[PDB]
Amino acid sequence: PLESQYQVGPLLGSGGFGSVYSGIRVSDNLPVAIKHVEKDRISDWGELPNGTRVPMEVVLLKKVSSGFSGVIRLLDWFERPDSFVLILERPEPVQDLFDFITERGALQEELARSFFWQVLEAVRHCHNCGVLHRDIKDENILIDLNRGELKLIDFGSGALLKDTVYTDFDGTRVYSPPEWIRYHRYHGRSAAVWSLGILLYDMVCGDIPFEHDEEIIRGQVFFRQRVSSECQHLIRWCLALRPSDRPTFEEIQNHPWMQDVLLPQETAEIHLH
Ligand SMILES: Nc1cc(-c2ccc(Cl)c(Cl)c2)[nH]n1
Repeated sequence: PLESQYQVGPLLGSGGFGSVYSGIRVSDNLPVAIKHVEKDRISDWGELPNGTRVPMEVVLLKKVSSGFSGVIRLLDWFERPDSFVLILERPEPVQDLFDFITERGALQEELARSFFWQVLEAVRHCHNCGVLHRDIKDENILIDLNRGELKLIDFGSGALLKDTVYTDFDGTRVYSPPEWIRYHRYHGRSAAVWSLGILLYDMVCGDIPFEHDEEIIRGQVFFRQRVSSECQHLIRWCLALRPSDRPTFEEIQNHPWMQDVLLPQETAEIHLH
């Protein structure tokens, strides 16, 4: 069973998502993260290609967990009487982007460009797999410090991607779009672009732009740090009040600020090593 298959290490973190432990797969010593989610705390349920009742998080992770290293991979899952247990890949050494920005302050634009580009590629992978993350933020991004590779985590607030309106949201409010705040309605892709604007501002300024609902609704972006005109333009574009005024992923990646991105290994060599 699960208890013999894995060696439990220390608790890495806990919160709205549940409890995550460091671990080692006993067969090949592979580093893993063991996430526990109480059944009574799971509101969104779904079903696998076969039809088993599992948390939506398990459905979404299976849909995105293949080849590409931009999303944390689900290695296995187990059902207990009162909880679900998820075995996830664990990079080592690792640091989440929130901790990284807290320690190092506002990121140099070359570093933010590399990081932002990788988040965009990861989000595009999710969308191509029919998955909407809904909680893109610094806390949900892991940095593989040796490889300079970023990984999206916590699909616990996610949903299957659709072209119709979403009327439910349980992600982070300060990353949520004005249409959600005002009307309790949003479309997946344009809401994801808004959160990407919040994230980019956070990378280059060292803090999020808006705290209150009134600020989100006004959508007036003030720069507290020195940020290039091209970067400011891209941020203000992702943060357009009207969802239809926001750039598509293609338009973000073709933006003049996004040109000449460093490869992840070059990024680790210059900024992380
Ligand atoms: N899909 C996921 C992935 C994680 C996760 C959180 C924290 C760590 Cl240190 C790791 Cl390795 C993974 N939580 N939920």
